[PDB]
Parts: sequence; structure tokens; C-alpha cells
Amino acid sequence: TSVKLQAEFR
Amino acid sequence: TSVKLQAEFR
Amino acid sequence: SGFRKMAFPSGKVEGCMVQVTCGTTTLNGLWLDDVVYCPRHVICTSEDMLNPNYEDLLIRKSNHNFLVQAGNVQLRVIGHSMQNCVLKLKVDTANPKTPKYKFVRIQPGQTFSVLACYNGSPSGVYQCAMRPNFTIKGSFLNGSAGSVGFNIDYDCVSFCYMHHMELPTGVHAGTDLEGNFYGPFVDRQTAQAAGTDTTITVNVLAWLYAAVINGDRWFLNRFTTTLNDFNLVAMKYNYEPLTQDHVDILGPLSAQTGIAVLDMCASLKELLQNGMNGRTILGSALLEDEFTPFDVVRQCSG
Amino acid sequence: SGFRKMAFPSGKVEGCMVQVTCGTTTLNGLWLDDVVYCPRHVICTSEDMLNPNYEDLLIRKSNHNFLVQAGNVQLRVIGHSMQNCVLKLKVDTANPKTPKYKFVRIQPGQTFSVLACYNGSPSGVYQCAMRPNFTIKGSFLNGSAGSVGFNIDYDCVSFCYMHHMELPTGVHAGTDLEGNFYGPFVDRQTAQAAGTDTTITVNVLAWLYAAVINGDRWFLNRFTTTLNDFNLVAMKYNYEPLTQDHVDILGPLSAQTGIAVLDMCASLKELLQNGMNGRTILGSALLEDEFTPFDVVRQCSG
Repeated sequence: TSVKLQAEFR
Repeated sequence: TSVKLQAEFR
Repeated sequence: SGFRKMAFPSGKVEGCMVQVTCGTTTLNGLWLDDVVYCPRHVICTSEDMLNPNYEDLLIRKSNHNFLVQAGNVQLRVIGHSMQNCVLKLKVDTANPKTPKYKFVRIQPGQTFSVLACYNGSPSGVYQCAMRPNFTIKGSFLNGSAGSVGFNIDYDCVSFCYMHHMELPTGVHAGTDLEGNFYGPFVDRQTAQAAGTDTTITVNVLAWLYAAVINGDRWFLNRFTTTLNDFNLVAMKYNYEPLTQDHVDILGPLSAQTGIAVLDMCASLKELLQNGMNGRTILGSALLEDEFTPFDVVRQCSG
Repeated sequence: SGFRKMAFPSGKVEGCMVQVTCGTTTLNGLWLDDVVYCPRHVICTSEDMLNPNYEDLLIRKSNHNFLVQAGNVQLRVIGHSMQNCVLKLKVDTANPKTPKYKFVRIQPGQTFSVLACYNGSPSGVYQCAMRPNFTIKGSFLNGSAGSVGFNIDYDCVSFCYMHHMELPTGVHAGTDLEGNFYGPFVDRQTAQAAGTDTTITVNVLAWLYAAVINGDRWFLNRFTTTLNDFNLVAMKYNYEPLTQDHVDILGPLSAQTGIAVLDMCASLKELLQNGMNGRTILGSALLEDEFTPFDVVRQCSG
């Protein structure tokens, strides 16, 4: 439902 | 109505 | 002959991709001379995602907080600065693989080839167009932020796009190489929907020009129309207006084919009204707006 | 999310593209180690093209009759020999940008990236498939002979195609890197016609899996079908029969979606007999068969 920033988090 | 060889001729 | 969706050879850009890691967040950077460019949301943790204070999040960072990696070699960061939504990181080593390049900002309807990477390693390349709502329809998974979209003229790579995020609709958004986003977007994880999408009218004419060169002829119309009358019907089906510049840019193809641009408009009017009647154009049952007049000329004329 | 026609980064292949000129005929050459491969009709004049004997034409040419140019470097040829439809030119300088390569021969239904070149300079990349009738549907103009098709495993370039000619229908024919043509074709501008083309069934199925991973699901159904009953009706709509190996390689695509292979085969059975009824799959109004099961894992999974 929301925007996804497409770096690699974790 | 035939094939064409596709190197550059003169 | 034939017509294909075709990208630029990504060789000169393949030598410019690096890995960037602040903390445990990882993405890609663009290594040009002694500068690395990348999105600013690399300084964000998994938590600061709703409303992140990139200014307040960057003051706490120092040079040794950015692990920039070019293959199996890490580049010492000696300076960092933020500029709009991108971060520029100065490095002690200038890239030996830097080609001639410009930082351009493209208009809606112009094309560019995206080289999608993950962890600084190029994965593939495809061509995309800037939709009227200033998004693109690419293919990005996590770790794609930092990928660049570019056009190559001569031996110069005009960098024009850098990827950043994905909308709920699934389309892709980002910035130019100076951080200014393409459209009304922000680098926050909020519910965002772009503008209403229209059809790139000039490209559809350009794509129908490639079809006549390639043998397709059944959609042609003998009788002409006007720029005033076509734009009247153009917006009826959600098409961008046709300017006189659009006509001018199609000049090369109006010459190769012998069909006036306004004659091609009447054919587009008939196609819009009736459809294709289960027939195919260039192998497509839908009118394609993703090929600029330049993509058509470059692939058709010798 | 996102699924696109996507070619390998062509940089490793661009570093092998040279220009070859014999007499007045110019095409492309592939420079690997100290040997240059190129289509043999570079030794043909504009006259001896209908019914030429290349072994006759070859004895008439010696080493200094071939002019190889790699950028600003010209490679002195030291030897020449002929293997089927390609000429192997030994040069005094092994290519320093040589990647690790294998010469492979793909079978119908497999894909590869095409690097179109003119005067030895690459111009654009795109993705093609070896159609069942042993042709590809590329975009090739005059002087594009010698362009190569390839695949990159990771750091290894598998060259599997080399452009030669275009048929009257507008599709293209070529050889592997051992001069062996794909199809019943020969390198003579004569009345040659390709066999009737069929649809690569497993590539449509894999492409329907790529839609499921993206959220698209409407084409699916509750029915089941057998392999023999499916291939029967697949034959009915000019679709290739699905062998056991093809079902096997569709496995990892079935596993991640749970939709069994034969059950998605039942989805295809319903789409063949009814149609799409004005809807689009991944933005396409007709089934696409140029995306292998591999090409989908390379982009959607992971």
C-alpha cells in the first residue's frame, strides 16, 4: 500500500 | 523475394 | 530489417558501478572520476522509513561510515555531501574506467537504457521511456536503488536517471543525477500514486512509421487530416497533444516513407476508432508509445 | 516487482568486436585470443553473390587482403582458414579484453543477447530466441553481419550465434561459432524460405509464471489436464508439444508458485480456446514465447 525504497536493508 | 547477405558491399 | 526494443551497449557504464554500504544498508553507486553518486536513503536504517530526516541522519555520519566497494577493492572516502535526494562521496582514487559523460534531465516521452545492478555488479540492461506521470516501468528488486539510466551519443554517456524506489502500483520512480526526483515524489515510505498516465502520441506515430518501413501497410489512410482536427481526436483517447515540433522531429521518417505525418495521423484516427480487428502491427496487438522518433530512425535508416 | 525483456550487460562482448574489410565488403568480426572469426561472405563481391564458391574465392585471397581494425589498432593477419560459414583469421595480437568463453550451440526455444555492430562498433543490445523454424526475429541492417549472440553464465560468455543474412519474410538467419547455420539455410542470396513457425510452448508457460509472481492471476483456472491431452490441443493451435524435460525445467517455477505445471497447462488450454477478452498479461495482449524459464528466475525469483 506504500512506497518501497529499493536499497538492500537488513 | 530472395535472401540478402548483410555485409556492406559497394 | 525488423524492429526490436533495443538498449544501448552498457560497456562504458559497466565500469562505473560500485557497491555502497552505510551500516548494513547496501545499494549501488556511480563512480565517475573521484566521485561516487548514489541515493541518500542509504544512510537510513530499517526503521527510519516513514518520515526520515536525511539532514539529521547525515550529520551523525563520517567518511568511514560509507563502505564504497569497486569489485574486490574498497575506496577510501575523503569527503561526502548531499545534493537533493542523492549523496556524492569523494574518493581517494579517480575511476580509471570513466568515459565522457554529461548529466542531463530528460523530458516525458524520451527513452534511456537502464543497467540494473545488485551490490555494484551489473545484472542486465533494458530500454525504458519516461511516462507522462514521470515514472518508468522497469524491473527492480531490493538492492536496485543506485542503478542508472543513460543514453549514449557518439562516445559520451549522457546520464539521465538513477533508480530510487517502487510505487504501490508497481511502476518505478527515481531522480536525475543531481537528485531532483522525476515527478511529485519523495524518498519516504508513504502511500504515493503518480499522475494520470497518457499515451505518448508522437512515439506511436514514430512506431507506426517503423511498421510501414517493415512491410505493414493495412492501417494506412489515403486521406489527410489536420493538426487541429487530430489533436481534437487525440485527447479523446487519452493521447498527448501533437505539437508542430513533434511533426518536425518525425521529418526523417516522413521522408523515408513518403507518407506525410498528417496522413499518418488519419491512419492513427482510424486505428483508434476501430482497433486492429485482430491483426498485428510489428508483432503487437497494442499501440506502442515506447519508441521515440530517434529510436525508430536509428533502427530503420542505415 | 517487474518483468522485462532484458539482455546481459554486453561489455564483455563489446571488447571483442572488430571491423573486418576484404576488398570492398565490410562486416563484423569477433576477436577472441589471437583468432578473429567472421562470416565468410566478406570475400564476396557485389557480383559473385548469387551462386558463389567460397573455396574458389578463398584461394584468390591472401593474408594482406584482410584488413582487421580494433579501435585505433589495426591487427596484422598472419593466417586464414575456413570452417563452414566462418573465416578464422589469426592475428599478431591476442585480444587483451578477451573474456572466458565457450562455443555452444543452442537449440530451438533458448534465448541469448544480441550485440548489433556496424563497422565493428557495437550499436545496441536486445534479446532474441531461436524460433522452431530455426530463425530469429532480430533488427539487422546492411553491414550488421558478424554481430554475435551470446549468454553470460557469470563471468563466462557463451557465444552461440553469428549474424549472416535476412530472409524475404524479414527474419534473420545465422550460424554458431563453428560456422554451422541454424536451419536449412545457406549463405547465398537466393530463393530461400523459412519453415512455418510455431509457438514455444514452455516459454509461454514460464512467462505466465512470471505474471503470477507479479500478482497477475486472472488467466488461471481450476481445471486439470494430462500431458498427452494438452499437447493434443497444443498441436491444435500450432503450439509445440511439451516434452518431459521442459516440464522438469519448469519445476522451480512451479515450486515457488505452487501452481503445478500441468495445471498452468490447463490455464493455457483455456486461453487458447477463448482468448484474452480485451485484457493484458504483464501489459501484453498476446501470449509471449521468447522468455525462457531461465529468464524468469533470472529476474523474478531471488
